[PDB]
Formats: sequence, C-alpha cells, structure tokens
Amino acid sequence: MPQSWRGVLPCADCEGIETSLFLEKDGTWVMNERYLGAREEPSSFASYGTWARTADKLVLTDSKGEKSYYRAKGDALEMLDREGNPIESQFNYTLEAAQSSLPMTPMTLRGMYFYMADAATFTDCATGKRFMVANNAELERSYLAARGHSEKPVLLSVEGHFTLEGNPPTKVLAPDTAGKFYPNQDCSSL
Repeated sequence: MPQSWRGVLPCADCEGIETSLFLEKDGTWVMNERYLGAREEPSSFASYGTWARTADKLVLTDSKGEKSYYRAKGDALEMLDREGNPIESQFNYTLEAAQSSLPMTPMTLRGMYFYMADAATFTDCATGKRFMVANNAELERSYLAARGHSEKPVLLSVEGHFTLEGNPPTKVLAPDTAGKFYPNQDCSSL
C-alpha cells in the first residue's frame, strides 16, 4: 500500500482545498492542507497523528485524539464516516453567466442560400431564421452554377460559424468548408 496521497478537495469558502496525506512507516502520519483562493493569511495548516489500518479501512488519530477514516481501494483513498460510508457532496450542472466570444468551431448548417448584388443570405432550415453569409468567391460561383437560370435560392449544406462583421458589429455566418448545393429540393425533404 502506498504512503502518499494527493488531491484537491472542495472548499465551501474557496477555490478548493489542496490536500496531501503522508503515512510514515514509523506508524505516524502528517497531513497538509492549503487553501487556493484563500480568504485568510493562515491559508495552509498541517496536522499529524498515528494511524492504524485493518483490511482496507484505515483510522487516523491526530495529535488531539480526534478520528478520521479512510478506505484504500487501489490508488484511491476514500474519506468515510466511522460507519464506513463514503462521505460525499452533491454536484450540479449550472452555466455561470459570463462574457465570451462567438465560438469558431465549425458546425453544420442546412439552409436556403441566396446571393445577389454582393450580398449573401442563408435562410436556415432548422430555425427558419435568416443570417447574412460572409462573402466567398467560390461559394457564390457554385451557387450560381446550381441555381441554373433564375433568381432562385438553392438549398445549401455547409459547415460554418458565427463571427462579428460590422456593417457592410453584426453577426454573420462564416463558412469553414466549400458548399454542397441541392437545386432540386428545399428544406422540406429529410
């Protein structure tokens, strides 16, 4: 069984507690805890005591005679109640309000493309909403070749991402792959 354990445990009043347990062979042990994003100057306190192990269970009695329990399972050391139950906390999945910029990762879009007079628009199938499309020479040529002979928007499937343009700042769709026009059908036709 190993004798040094590290990990960062949860802090109710800080970024998290940096824990480290050291089980010396002379039967004693020394634990260290450091607060990250600490509110106090004593942002780090350490303890020691003696330790006794059974099968996996492991009991630590500090210099005060206080007790704590652990169950070693591989490289894992679990904190438990004296009853042998693992102590644990409930975690959530909430998105914190922040201010970042439009992702650049390309995503796939299916919409009715329309180009005319140096302006490109894409009426997105899914949202039925219509964004402006950054100018792309090739894409525009392609659109023309597909639409045959008419002022008809051709369905288009392309990878792209939103970005700030300005005023031909305004949200604009910017392509990350060449087109793929389907002149015959429209959105309705999965």
